[PDB]
Amino acid sequence: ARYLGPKLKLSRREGTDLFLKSGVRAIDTKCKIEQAPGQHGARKPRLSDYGVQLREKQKVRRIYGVLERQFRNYYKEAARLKGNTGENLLALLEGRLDNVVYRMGFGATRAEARQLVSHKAIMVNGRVVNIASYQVSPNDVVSIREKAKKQSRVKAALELAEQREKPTWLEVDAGKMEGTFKRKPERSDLSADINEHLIVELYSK
Amino acid sequence: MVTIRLARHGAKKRPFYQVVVADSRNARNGRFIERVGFFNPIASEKEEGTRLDLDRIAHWVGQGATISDRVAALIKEVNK
Amino acid sequence: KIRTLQGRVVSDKMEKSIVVAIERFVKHPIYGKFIKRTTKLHVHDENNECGIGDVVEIRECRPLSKTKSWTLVRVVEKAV
Amino acid sequence: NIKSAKKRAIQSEKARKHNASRRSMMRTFIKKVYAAIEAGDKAAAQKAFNEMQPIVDRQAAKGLIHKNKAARHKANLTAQINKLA
RNA sequence: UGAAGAGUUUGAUCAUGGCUCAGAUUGAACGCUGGCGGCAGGCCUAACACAUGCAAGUCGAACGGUAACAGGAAGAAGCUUGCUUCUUUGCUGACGAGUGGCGGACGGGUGAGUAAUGUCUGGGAAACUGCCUGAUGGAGGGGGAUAACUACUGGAAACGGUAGCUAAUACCGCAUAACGUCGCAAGACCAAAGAGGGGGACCUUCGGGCCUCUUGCCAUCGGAUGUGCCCAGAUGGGAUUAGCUAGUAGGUGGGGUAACGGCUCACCUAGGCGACGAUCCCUAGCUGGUCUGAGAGGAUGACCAGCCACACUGGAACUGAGACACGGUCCAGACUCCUACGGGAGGCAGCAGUGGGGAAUAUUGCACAAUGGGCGCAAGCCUGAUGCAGCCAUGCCGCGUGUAUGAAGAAGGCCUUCGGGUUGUAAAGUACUUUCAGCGGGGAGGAAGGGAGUAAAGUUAAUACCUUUGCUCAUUGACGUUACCCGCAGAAGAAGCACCGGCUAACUCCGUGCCAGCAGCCGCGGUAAUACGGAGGGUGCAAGCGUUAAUCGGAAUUACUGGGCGUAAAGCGCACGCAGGCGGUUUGUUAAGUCAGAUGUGAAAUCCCCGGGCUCAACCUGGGAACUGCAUCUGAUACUGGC
Repeated sequence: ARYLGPKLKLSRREGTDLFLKSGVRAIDTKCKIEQAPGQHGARKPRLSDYGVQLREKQKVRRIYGVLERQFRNYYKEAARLKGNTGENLLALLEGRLDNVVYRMGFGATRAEARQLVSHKAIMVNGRVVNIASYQVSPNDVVSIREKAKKQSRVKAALELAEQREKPTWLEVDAGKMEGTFKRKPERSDLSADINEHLIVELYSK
Repeated sequence: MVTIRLARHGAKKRPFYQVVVADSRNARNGRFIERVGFFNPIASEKEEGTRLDLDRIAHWVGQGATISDRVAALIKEVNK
Repeated sequence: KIRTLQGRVVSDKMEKSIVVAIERFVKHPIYGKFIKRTTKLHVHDENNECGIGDVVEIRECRPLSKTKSWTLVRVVEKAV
Repeated sequence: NIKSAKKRAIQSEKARKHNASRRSMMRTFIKKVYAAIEAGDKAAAQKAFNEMQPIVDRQAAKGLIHKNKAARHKANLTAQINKLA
């Protein structure tokens, strides 16, 4: 099933941008002119502690577009290998193929990157992959499939990705549409403006 | 008789085999005397994808135990 | 080594047998409390130097009759 | 009557009468040694045993009594025949 | 492989005390609703009951034969005069039926019974077994049977009988032989079968000699696995179930049996059992496990493995290596079906389907193509085993219902003294890409193993079987319109459910009006319940979501981890005391308990911890860990126990 909820209203709702309809413009942005509170802010109640957890839980899941039970599987996989449930949980979401295609710059939104996985337009190790939940292996090569390597919207996403900083744990060539995934996401370059002291209170119990 | 045979595992489409010493009486998947290793018909990317103690096979031949043709092909799969 | 027990005669009313009581004298596995736990055996003896109240030493051996497998060795306290 | 098993039933019922007649045949020879023990007569029970061993050895040759009963038929009475012989 | 919190006694507060919620498992069931695939599960109920069909067959390399198909021949002919359908001949291959041996105790199924000396953990000593494996030995002769078949016959039928013919690896006498046994020895008993594939050289009434291989028969005892006998430890509770038994307790003897033993008959002595719960009843298969908890623990032992008991009631014996023989045999009881009235027959707790039952569980399915088991040395045959599809969200896991852009923000709605808000960048417009699907095209892997040729001083006696690292070829598909890819438009065909005042995240507005309708507590509602119905927006989850049932996690409220008895559950009114428990010090001793060292046992699967395999996960699988203990060995020697 798909959420199908709003793209930018949720970014404003928690006061924190989701890289939804906002990743490539600064002018002519269509972002509802950065909506001033009007008579709404004066009528907003305080959230409960049970609700503050849920606001975090939904935010951290929806920024990557992932399923609940898979996000919970990563909460069980972050508990092992001295990984910290508050630290490796983020790197498990960031390490999915549907986000590796995004960080290689092939799509200007996560949904435009997940499009390439879901339409079988991506390959890993030279093999076609349709699984968005795939955990990419270290020192493995990700590339755009032969039948998709001429897309001008991907050349145009790369025209913009050449102007961005890359993750330290991967590389990509804008000509070949190809990159080595060097390492699993690392706390030496991975950071997020999320409540890392609060995500530990989840699934307990 | 006491025989050296492949026990059927791996479930559907990609079977996996445990090489055992067992009695041929009654139940197909009956109790088994001893295991000597494992055999994989599928590529595993490892040079220990199949493992056998050929000296322990020679010790069970030293008990007079029977051999099955599929296990003679397994002894060939470890290049004897 | 063979199994041997010390116990006491609780009935001598039959000629070639003695009823012998043996104990466990050990802690209970979930309470730590000592439990004596007495069990009776119908022990063979055709010597008749012992009787009721005598402390006796018995050994485990082959069945001789229905439910009977233990036999007399010696009198331990020798009170008479 | 559903697995067409009928021939094994007649081969078993034929073997019933036959195996019982194998036992009857050798029991008649044993009966005649315990009758010679009643006869109180000069080596008569030893002579009754000299004709019995070849009837119990044959009845043991395919099965029937060969586990221990034949080795009883050739030893359980061998001190009693020795008396009045 | 590791540790909770929150709602709740009131006018307050603090104890003491019970109640409650977020969570989860399931052969679930019901309703709203339902896109793809794989993997698993799928009559627990009525131990009530069946019409129909299937499910277990097979070997001619044991063989009297020939119901058929090839090939030859003969012939009735057929005619087309050179061959053949015939349809007979058993010759060769081969093979329906029978003889003969094996399989059926495999394959499976039920969980009624059983708190069990059954089951689970671990030990004891005394026996029995086919294939297998080891050791030491044997291979002569005769008498005739007996299906089938042939001619007769009892009967309504099931189901057989009379008389004769016929073979063997089917039967029975005589013989022969220890490893076996009797006779202190001379001596003697008791066995049986071969079958088929190949032949160099040499000889031959060219029949056989001679060579040889694979696989069989008999002799009497070991080994493995299996089976039987004994025992210690472990298993649910209740006494408002208290008395039990006297074939019972101990013993001896006969009889039987594989060993042992009350297994069984007869007799002698006079007990035995219960307090640590016998007797009685209820519930229940047990275990590895399944699920759950940080753990102690709790619930539960389907499906899958390791054992058991059972298959309409009860008793019984026989057959085989193995059967207290589920589809074998006998007999009565019940139930039924058939009857020609004379009698007979039968077992859905194997796979389907049906009747009855029930909340409820599939096709009166496809193939034998791979795998095991069966017959067969191998070819070949059989297989609702096994492989699979059909039907069923019943569970697990991944995955589809596109991506981007598009306005003071349109048409349509909902909130709104009407400022604006919200649906909503949603739509329309445009760009842009097609996964899955549909249809057409191409089409893997599961088809190896065996077989043919080639090669090998294979072993043997170099081209019988069989073996061989290889090479070369004809071959085998239920699933299946497979997987995977290509091609073609075209975003095209693909979404619900419950809830939104507190615990409790989402927010209002309308209707209902103490009536209806909700609820776990709160209590709501007597016409502003955002608490009952609906609408707009929203929350959460999603091919599911809600509801019910059972049982767990919250639970430190059964108590060691980790409580109470003055006043908030309760110290017995008091003393005495049997049975049971505890008990100062010093020097030895034995080494049970104890501690140490070490080995065996602790199945697979499953879990945990760490990895690997198809694009992931489901699924599958390597490693590490534990199974606290139990059994046994060799030491230590303080303290307890024994002395």
